[PDB]
Amino acid sequence: MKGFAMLGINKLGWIEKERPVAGSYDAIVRPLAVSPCTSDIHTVFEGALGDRKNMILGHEAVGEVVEVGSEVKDFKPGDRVIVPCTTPDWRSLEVQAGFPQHSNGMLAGWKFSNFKDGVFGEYFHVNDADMNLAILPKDMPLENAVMITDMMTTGFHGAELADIQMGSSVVVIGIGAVGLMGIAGAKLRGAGRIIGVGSRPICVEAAKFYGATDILNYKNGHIVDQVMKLTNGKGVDRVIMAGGGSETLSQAVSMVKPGGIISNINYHGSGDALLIPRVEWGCGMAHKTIKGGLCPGGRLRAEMLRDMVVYNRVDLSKLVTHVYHGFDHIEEALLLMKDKPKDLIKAVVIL
Amino acid sequence: MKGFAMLGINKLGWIEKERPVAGSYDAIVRPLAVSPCTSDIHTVFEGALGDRKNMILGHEAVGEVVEVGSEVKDFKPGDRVIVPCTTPDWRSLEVQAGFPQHSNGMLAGWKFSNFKDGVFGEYFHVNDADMNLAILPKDMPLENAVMITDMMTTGFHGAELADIQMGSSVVVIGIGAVGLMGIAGAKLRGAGRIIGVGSRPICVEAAKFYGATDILNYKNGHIVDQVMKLTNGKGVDRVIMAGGGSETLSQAVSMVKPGGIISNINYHGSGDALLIPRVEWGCGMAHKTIKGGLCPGGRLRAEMLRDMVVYNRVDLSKLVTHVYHGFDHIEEALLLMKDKPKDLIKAVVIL
Amino acid sequence: MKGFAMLGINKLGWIEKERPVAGSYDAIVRPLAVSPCTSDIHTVFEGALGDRKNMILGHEAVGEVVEVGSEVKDFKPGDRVIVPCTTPDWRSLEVQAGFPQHSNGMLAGWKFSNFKDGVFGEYFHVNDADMNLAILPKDMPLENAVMITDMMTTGFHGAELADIQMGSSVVVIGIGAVGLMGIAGAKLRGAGRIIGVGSRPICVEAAKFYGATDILNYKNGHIVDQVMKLTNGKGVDRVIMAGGGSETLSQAVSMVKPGGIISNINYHGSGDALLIPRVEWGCGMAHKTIKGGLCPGGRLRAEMLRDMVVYNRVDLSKLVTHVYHGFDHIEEALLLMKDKPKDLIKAVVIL
Amino acid sequence: MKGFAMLGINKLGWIEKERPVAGSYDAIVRPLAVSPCTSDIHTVFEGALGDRKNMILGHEAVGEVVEVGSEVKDFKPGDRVIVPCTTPDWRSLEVQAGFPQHSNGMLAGWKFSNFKDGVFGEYFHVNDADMNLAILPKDMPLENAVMITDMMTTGFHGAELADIQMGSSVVVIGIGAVGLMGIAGAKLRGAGRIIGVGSRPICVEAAKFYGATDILNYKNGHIVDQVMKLTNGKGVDRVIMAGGGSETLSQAVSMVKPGGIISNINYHGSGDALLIPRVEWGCGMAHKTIKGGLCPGGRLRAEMLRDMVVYNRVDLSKLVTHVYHGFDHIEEALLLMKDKPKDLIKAVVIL
Ligand SMILES: [Zn+2]
Ligand SMILES: [Zn+2]
Ligand SMILES: [Zn+2]
Ligand SMILES: [Zn+2]
Repeated sequence: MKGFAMLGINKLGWIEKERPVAGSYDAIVRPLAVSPCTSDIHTVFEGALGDRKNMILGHEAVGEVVEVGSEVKDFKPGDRVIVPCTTPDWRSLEVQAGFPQHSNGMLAGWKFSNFKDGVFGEYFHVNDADMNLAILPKDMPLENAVMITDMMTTGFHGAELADIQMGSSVVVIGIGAVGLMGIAGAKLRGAGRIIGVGSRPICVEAAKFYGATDILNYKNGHIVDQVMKLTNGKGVDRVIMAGGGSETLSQAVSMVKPGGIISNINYHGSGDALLIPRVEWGCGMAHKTIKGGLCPGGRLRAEMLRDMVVYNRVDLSKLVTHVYHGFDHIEEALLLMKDKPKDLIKAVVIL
Repeated sequence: MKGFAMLGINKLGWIEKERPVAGSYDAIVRPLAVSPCTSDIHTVFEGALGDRKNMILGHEAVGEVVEVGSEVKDFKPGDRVIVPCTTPDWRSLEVQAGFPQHSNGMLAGWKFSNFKDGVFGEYFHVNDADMNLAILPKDMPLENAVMITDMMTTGFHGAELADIQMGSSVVVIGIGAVGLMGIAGAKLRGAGRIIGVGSRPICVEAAKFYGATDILNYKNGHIVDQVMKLTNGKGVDRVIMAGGGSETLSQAVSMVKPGGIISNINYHGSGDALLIPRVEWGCGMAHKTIKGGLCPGGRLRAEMLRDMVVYNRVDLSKLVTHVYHGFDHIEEALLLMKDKPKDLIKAVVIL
Repeated sequence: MKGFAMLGINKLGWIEKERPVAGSYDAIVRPLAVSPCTSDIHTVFEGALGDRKNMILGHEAVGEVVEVGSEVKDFKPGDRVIVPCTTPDWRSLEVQAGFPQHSNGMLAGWKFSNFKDGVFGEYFHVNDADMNLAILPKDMPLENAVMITDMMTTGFHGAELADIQMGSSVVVIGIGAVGLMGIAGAKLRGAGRIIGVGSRPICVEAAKFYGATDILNYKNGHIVDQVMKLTNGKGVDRVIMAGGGSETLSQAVSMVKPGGIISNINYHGSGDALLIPRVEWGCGMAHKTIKGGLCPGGRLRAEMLRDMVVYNRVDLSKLVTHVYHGFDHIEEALLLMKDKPKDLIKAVVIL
Repeated sequence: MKGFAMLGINKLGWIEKERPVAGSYDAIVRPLAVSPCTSDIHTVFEGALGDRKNMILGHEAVGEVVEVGSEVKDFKPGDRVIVPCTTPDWRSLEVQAGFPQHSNGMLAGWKFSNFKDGVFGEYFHVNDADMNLAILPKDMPLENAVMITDMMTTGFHGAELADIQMGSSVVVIGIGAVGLMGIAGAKLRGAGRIIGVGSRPICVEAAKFYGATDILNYKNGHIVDQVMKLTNGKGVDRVIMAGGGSETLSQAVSMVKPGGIISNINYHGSGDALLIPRVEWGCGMAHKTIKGGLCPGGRLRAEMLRDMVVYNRVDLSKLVTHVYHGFDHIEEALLLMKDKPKDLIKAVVIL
């Protein structure tokens, strides 16, 4: 089979690989729709995942089951499925401790284009079909469903880790796809005021559509000062770090109130470390909790988010700015995420 | 001054009383708009909290500060305020334990028409003004603001105790004002499917307006069976008990899944046993947690809920089906809550 | 093979059943030491979970692995292991929801002598060995290790569900083995005052040994009245329901403070008699949370508990008052639990 | 009156200063026993205090009430009391938000020698006596009681913030007084293995007395490596940072397992900021939660910890290595905390 892989650091291209085979509990799936992610860019041009050879990229996809192992019981060839980017090995001690995302290792739950060929191929492998797949609703637009696989679950997890209270004020730093879902998730957790930080026009409009009551640009001064002016020197209850460099941590700590919570859902791929401003962090005693984690995956997570979409709790269509038709457009779409044109949020390739 | 009070069990009437005076940290407020509650009915006609003599009723109001003690710093005569129904004594060990609703005693945080003269008077007393009042926004309709003082805070608390997860299925038993806010709150906590139980046309319409995806009527069969039918025998993740008799506890336990949560915000009492069905409760080992608590109050809660309204997180105008004017309408409006006509949700009397 | 089973309600006796067969991921284990439980009694003589036929009893055992399936990697023949009484199917949505105890059904995580042949046989079956077994320390007495399988995990779970705070006062209703572990558990969570309820001398000295600061005997007045006198009418922060009839729920509600938590780990007999007292429960608004659940199981739990014992965090030897040898004595031991002598806590049968 | 104050950065000495007077809700207390703290050192020599002039030092004390305001009801002249180092203003929004430690400002709950004259004076002031004092048991040694004021509440808070589970492995970095209580607290939260990091012989013995199952010294290799060796490459569930510099944060992140929790109770008074290692932190998605907070204060906290001591849950005497008699020894005891002789843990001055 043919697949769009990473020939090597800073190098991409199509390669020829043998079709993956399913174990007794797995499934081989063919993509119906896929979407490039900021991670595919990190992994290649930033070596976020060290070096890799002939590895098929991509981890956001909806598709059709074409083959299932003999022990698979809830899925059969022909089924249309939503594939969460995170597909944990459910039989590990990390799962027993309540952290499937790190089953068998840190971030190990995230297999596609991590240490397992991704979805940008004619076919791809899904471990434990019954535990990691969800049926795609009959009338659901492919472009929308693809947003569930990573954008929705990650953004929403940002709001969950933030332990938002009804009426809490929230600042979302970064208004790209993930940050936009962080805003929507924050609203669906009862957030009162929601301040989105970003400037890309199409993103600013989407941020407001999802719930942002205020928008701040870095170009108008220090974000912390801006936030303080909007909150009359009180600061905000919660901060969700969805984009930017390591400097956003320092900003989150400075604008968040003592006893507040900072939730990171941004994948930091550059630099040796992130810095916590001592004074603003109350010298480590201001109860400004710092959290951060990979989006939950698996069947239950996918079905629950899917149902939120079916019940119109969120309109995912506003995330899709570009739609291509044809496997041949994968390279074009991915390169779109690399150059980051100003009118882009997410791109979906419909085979 | 005059005040509409509970002369005794099953006895109402206007009485003459001495105008309360403000202590160093208190405020005397004159009502601008009030609303009768089912709690007033339970307390009077059912004596759900013991006997009372000459106690002015009502605990839902918006008003004008007419006097403050010498130590009050954030409120002054002339300010328009939202008065939360729960006004705790913030200097108590229960507060240090994290339960303001019970400062100095069970339910003692809720004073108005409990053990303190209520708001159905020319003037009423508010303890610790700086900690228990919130400013009324200039453009906010008085009827809507009154819904914050109890309905919104209680309904949302029901959704808070329920510890709802993104996509959780929820059943709200009782779709009166409290249940309606329970529904709205459930949606604002990320609920996917929301099943409302009730039949009054006006309430059914409001339930769907707030987020109900399904409506069930007792006349179509046992509620538990219906819920099992809608869910293909799987039950629901959460249940919020907002209205109905004590038997709804049994229904909640029977329809909720193991590991699920039942949240009570229904002021029980009456004269019917609160029974937990043993088999359905897993003999006490099915992790079906049961919670239930008086709504949070105080300035912070009022300001946070108020801000949600300002940011259009919820439209409270749908709760008000009747608006009257003048003190000489408090009685009629209260009797309306007793007769419970099919066309009533909440009534507000604007003075 | 031979096995002591429940022929049917009120009927017990040795029978010749089929020998369990190990699937690719299971293990066949031969018991080295077992212990009868009150649960066996409820199940047989009370049909608390439903009638059964020729079901081998017992769910508390330590044993030797004699056979493992072809896919088992961490255990092999010859290994001595601690078998937790709760062995969940780890590949289920309940597990994905965070409740292994109810994998594939309410209480379905607890298989042995629930709907699967128990440990009172020449050999027994353990589903998914790699996920449900733990190595037995070389120097750990068999009698002590058997206490980890259910008594320790259940008692500690009551303490966990109780959400005890540093200094919290706690009442443990019932000082049988489960309550004793509830007491030890409470101390190990930071409890200050710990009031144990019971009268058997042997249990009384064990309770104090585990941390009880006060012991209440029924013959000195009703338990609620005693606790209220000991606490000057203030009640206690937490209540763990370990033993007794269904009236203990009401007693727990009556002595727990507003905002308190009731933790049930008592497998309840029959009826529904789980009545909640309206007034003491603040009409459902006193924030008196009621929790209750089946003990956690699986490999991780058994290893974590095992390590607590190895590090002397709790001395399990005080739970064993009777030790017998040989399969023959399984019947004698079990009947001992039915008669509930005053000198018994737990009995262990070493094969 | 006389008081041992800070005459200026890196300057100490006795001074004459006005004796405080009690507000209507305050009390004036005369010290019975006091103890110098590492904070007194940072404040005077590290200037993390933002510098001050003629400020009386000390915040750890037990004493006698000699005067109360007209509105004080639960404490009267002659009462012996435990004074928590943290004495918040209980009437504030931060308290309503659940964070007394920061009422009216970040760390504002800590008043003594922060922005209010400390306890090293003939008399000192306590705001809101009824909410901020606890009665000192008649038979409790003054030296032990003083350890409750900060060491115990802080160390225990580290264990509380760590949200420890029964059997969790815990590493405590720093075995000075605070870390010693972090170890005791961890044990009292059900920790299995507890690894203490320190080298001072007197502290190492104390560490083992309170529950340390292992002791690691920096002089034997990278602490993370040493921990991995003990844990066979799996790391630990929890880490409590109780001593050392900002490098402990990096070590904490590296040794804790994904999904683990890092609890900081160490006052960081040097450096521009603390650094989080990007890779070890899973690029911000390893669910390695970071917490850090000032110890709780107030009457409830003090009574609850006090009762734990009364019920022998922890023996505080092992923290007191030096005992002096006489006000004139405060300077000597304080300098002891500066020079840090090897046989020191905590010094108490009994007036
Ligand atoms: Zn992605
Ligand atoms: Zn009301
Ligand atoms: Zn048992
Ligand atoms: Zn100190």
